[PDB]
Amino acid sequence: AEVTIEDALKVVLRTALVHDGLARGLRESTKALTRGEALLVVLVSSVTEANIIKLVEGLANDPENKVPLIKVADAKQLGEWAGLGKIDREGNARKVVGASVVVVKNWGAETDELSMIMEHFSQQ
Amino acid sequence: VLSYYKVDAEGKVTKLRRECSNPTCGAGVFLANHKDRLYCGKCHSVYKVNA
Amino acid sequence: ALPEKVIKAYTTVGSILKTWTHGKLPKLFKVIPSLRNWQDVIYVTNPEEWSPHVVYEATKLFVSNLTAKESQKFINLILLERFRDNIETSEDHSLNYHIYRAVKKSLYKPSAFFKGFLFPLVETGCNVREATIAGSVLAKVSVPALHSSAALSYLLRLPFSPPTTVFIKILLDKKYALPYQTVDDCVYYFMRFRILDDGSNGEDATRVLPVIWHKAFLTFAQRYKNDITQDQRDFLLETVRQRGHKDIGPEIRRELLAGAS
Repeated sequence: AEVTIEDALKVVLRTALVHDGLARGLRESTKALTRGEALLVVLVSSVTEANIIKLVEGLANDPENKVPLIKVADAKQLGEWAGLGKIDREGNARKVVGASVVVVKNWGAETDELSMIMEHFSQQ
Repeated sequence: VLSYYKVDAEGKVTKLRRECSNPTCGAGVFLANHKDRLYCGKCHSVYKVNA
Repeated sequence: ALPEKVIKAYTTVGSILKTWTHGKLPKLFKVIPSLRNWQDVIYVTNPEEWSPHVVYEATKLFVSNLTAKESQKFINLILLERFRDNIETSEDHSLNYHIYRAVKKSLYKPSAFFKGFLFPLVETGCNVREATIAGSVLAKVSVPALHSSAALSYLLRLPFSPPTTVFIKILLDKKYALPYQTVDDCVYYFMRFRILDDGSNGEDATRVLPVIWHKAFLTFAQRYKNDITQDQRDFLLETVRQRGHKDIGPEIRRELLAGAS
């Protein structure tokens, strides 16, 4: 945690929140998942119903391009990795409630944090 | 409120109660339950068929 | 691209649109905003002579389908002029109820609203009636933090007027924990209204200040007493002790003494 990894998704969800491409839901994450122009699409697979698990296994791992795997679970902290907070650290007093699994189109951030856990860690 | 993504395995999304064909938009969702009167979502190419 | 079509069928349609009762504006009207050249197509249908139902279904169609750059041109060319004409031509100079709709139906994405309506309005020809009506417009609809702080700072980069002070008060009614640069824009705004030595700051601090400044600065003193630094507290108290209200002034002083950290 005190090293230069894991903190891309913390900030790429700020630089990619600028372009408002966060297709977040059951049916309507497929909006940005009808094409592979999304790049770093986080996912979880553990609540109920066993459906979007099977959807993520096929939209993430189709035989064509766009094949990452960034499984990381526990979506109720993924709001904390998202940008719900307008923190100003001691100022927040705000909507603390959840901001769950994203589909990241239009990155906004450029090779500094992203190549750490995507390129250096996931794809060889 | 949907649990209708029983999908084909490994891994692509090809859907029973087949989808729509139109360049106007994505057209990657179902065309499902109809009863003496149809309603094909979006604005692709009408589709006045029987149920 | 700079071509078009032959018809010239929207004169026949637009003649029908002047007598339109209610419902859904027709299918030939539903295909205008899809074009790149929607601007010249809609001007055939005589937009200045509509009924408010055509205004509702139309504005609902145009705002929710054009891009923010295109809705910027739509609001900037038409709805601003239709707004000021609805103020000026009406003999009560007030808003109709049926002009009490589609407009803040259109506000739920405030980016094209601010680029189209608010930013030309408060910088050109803003007055007390547009601050009362539009002041009632800003508070009732959803707005995130970035548009409120950015448009608020754009209000703070203006000279003094009570109509601007109304919009400043409305944005201070939302009570958001602002980023510190917006806070410093508020402090650096309200500091310059006291009478300084040296020279002149410049003429806006020596004029009389209405009750709306004490109400907005009162609201900032209420909510934002625990988020400003101590030097900002002392400087705003220095502003209060020179330019305070007879009734609101000592209450602003008491709320600034009530703050901490």
